[PDB]
Parts: sequence; C-alpha cells; structure tokens
Amino acid sequence: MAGAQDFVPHTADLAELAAAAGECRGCGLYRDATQAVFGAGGRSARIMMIGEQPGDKEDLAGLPFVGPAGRLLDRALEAADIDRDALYVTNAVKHFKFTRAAGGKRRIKKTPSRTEVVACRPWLIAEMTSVEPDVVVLLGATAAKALLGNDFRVTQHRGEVLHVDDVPGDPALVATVHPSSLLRGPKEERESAFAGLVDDLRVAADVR
Ligand code: SF4
Repeated sequence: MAGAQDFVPHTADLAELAAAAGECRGCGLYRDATQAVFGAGGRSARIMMIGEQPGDKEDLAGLPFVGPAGRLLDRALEAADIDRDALYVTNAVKHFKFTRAAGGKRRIKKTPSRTEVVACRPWLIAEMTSVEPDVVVLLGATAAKALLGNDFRVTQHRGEVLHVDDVPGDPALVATVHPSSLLRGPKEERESAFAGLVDDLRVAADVR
C-alpha cells in the first residue's frame, strides 16, 4: 500500500477515523509529534476548512486551530457571519512537523513535503467522504495544492469558486491565505489581508 491508505479504516465515523489516525505511520511525521490531530466538527457540516498541519499549540491541545492563527481565523469567521461550531476543520497533514531554535519561545513549524502531503491525503479523502461538504476552504499553499495540484498558486485565484474532477463529491473549492500569514506585517497590509480573508469565507458560505 502507499502512504496512510492501509491505516484508514472502512468507515465514515469521524470518531473511529480519528482513533485510527492515532495509530498512523503513513509517513515519518508521527515519530516526533505528540499525537495525531484529526479534524474537529460534525458530519452535517456544510463547510469544510483545511489548513496545512497542526502547529505547536494544536499538537498539544489535540485540536485544530487553537493558537494565534486560530484566534485570527475565529475573528474572520465571526466577521463573515459563519458559526465555527457548524464547520468541519482539519489540516492537510495530521502530525506537526517542527524544529526548535535555541532561545525560541515555541516549536517552529517546518513545511510538509509534497511526499508527506500525498501520504496523508487518504485521511483527507476519508474526511471529505464522511462529511460531504458543499464547499471546501483551502487555507494556504499546502492545503490548496493538496486538492488543486502541486503547481497551484493561491495568490492567483483569490475570490474564485473552483471545481476539480478528482475531488470526491465535487464540492466547490475556495483557496485563500492561511490565517498565520495575517499575524505579522505593516498594519495597513494586515487590515487589507484580513478583509480579503473575510471576503473569501463569504464566497464559500454563499455556495448553494
Ligand atoms: S502526517 Fe498523516 S500520513 Fe504522516 S504519519 Fe501522520 S497521520 Fe500518518
């Protein structure tokens, strides 16, 4: 078998899937991470949101989007009039890939290789088959490329509703900036970028 496929059980039950992901060895990232971080939410969710990976806070909370980027995402969701409890939120890879620097105040995320993304993608497929979302919001380059192709450029398709043929259930896809990118930079640029994230979330939420 390839990647995580043999570790994925034949079930759409999210609790069963999350327990199975705790035992995944589909790539190397399970070794140094604290635990797998599966998606959070229920199968009635109409909107699925996919980030890159659990970060330092998520790796220990056991839940996605709990750190500063998650708090910015909550502020954007509220501004977009979307209830976070109604979404299903997850990440392209389920184990935190990291390093430390001497004197650092946190573990530093490292970018998943395309190999790791493809290895973990069976979990993402299981999640999408389980949830059957009407729309998938892809937060950042890694997540967007996971579904849209390794050459895809988030920066070139902002605001656009995409549909690709190899995605199960043919949901609408909206690729946007990852909330972590909005945490730093000059104020005017951060404020414009925040408005653009709210716009993209509203596009996704307006999908019938
Ligand atoms: S990152 Fe994904 S494929 Fe790799 S070990 Fe973790 S759950 Fe399995």
